[PDB]
Amino acid sequence: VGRLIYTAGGYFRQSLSYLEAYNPSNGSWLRLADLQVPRSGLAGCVVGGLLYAVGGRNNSPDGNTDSSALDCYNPMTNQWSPCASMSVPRNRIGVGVIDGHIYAVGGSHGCIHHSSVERYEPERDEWHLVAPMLTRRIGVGVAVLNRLLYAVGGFDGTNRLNSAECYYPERNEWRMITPMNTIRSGAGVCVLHNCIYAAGGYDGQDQLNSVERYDVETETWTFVAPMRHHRSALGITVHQGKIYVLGGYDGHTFLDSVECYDPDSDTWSEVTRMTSGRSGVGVAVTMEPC
Ligand SMILES: O=C(O)C[C@H](c1ccc2c(c1)OCCO2)c1ccc2ccc(OCC(=O)NC3CCCCCC3)cc2c1
Repeated sequence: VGRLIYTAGGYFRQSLSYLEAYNPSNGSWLRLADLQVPRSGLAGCVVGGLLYAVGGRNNSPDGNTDSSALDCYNPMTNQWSPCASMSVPRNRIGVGVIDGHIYAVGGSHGCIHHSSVERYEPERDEWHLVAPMLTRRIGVGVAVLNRLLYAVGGFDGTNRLNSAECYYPERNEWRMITPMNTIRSGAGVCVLHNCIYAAGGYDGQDQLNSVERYDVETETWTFVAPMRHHRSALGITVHQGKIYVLGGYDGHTFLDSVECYDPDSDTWSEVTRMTSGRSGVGVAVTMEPC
């Protein structure tokens, strides 16, 4: 009990410093301590009850700087602290957590599209590089299932991608998995039960509302119910057995809508609205603040 969905950063006209937290139990939203540096295209994750904001870019009227930052937020103090920075800036990054360690995957730095991957150790406040992916990927979706790390879709600098790959930590090795049915850049990617879900994204032409899921046992991607809204660069997380998607860009608007997927009924329902429309947010779940 007492866990909240946190949304950090994002983009609307410019990159944003907002930290806001939604309580699915009573519908409430809390505005919390701003990020020190506004960022979009960042990823959020949680280790040991601390919320981490990783990478992104600060888009401002007076410049656009890609971020190597790792900042950590303590709900007990409502304060952000700087952690050790990554080896390179990573805009439109994907992250995943295995066994208390944060993996930062891919992302862009200027015109460079990274294949490189690095691993953070909270107990040592240190980053170290691991094996790079087989494909350069920005706007990549990353999730962890059964202590394996998945990198799904993205953009390699020339083509948007339906391909996907799996990292095996004990061999420090990446291998291709079955590609998705759909090209998706900027999808929301998460894990629910034994499947990796890829929701929305941009296929090169239109923002998508389709959702597909990868069953690790069958190695197949299957479509599930589509979302109510087309969305790319959306926030995504899982909480009490349901997927929550937040925000994104639908082609026309920066969405404020939050939708919830129930796998048992295979339905999406609109559950709340963010305080303002935005895309490119980092999302993660941890205990209530204060
Ligand atoms: O396919 C690609 O080249 C990359 C892909 C993308 C680029 C251009 C697009 C697009 C999607 O579909 C909307 C119209 O053209 C992408 C993927 C992930 C992102 C994550 C965060 C993120 O954070 C800043 C952000 O939200 N930017 C927003 C305005 C500019 C468009 C990008 C989105 C809205 C941005 C991401 C962008």
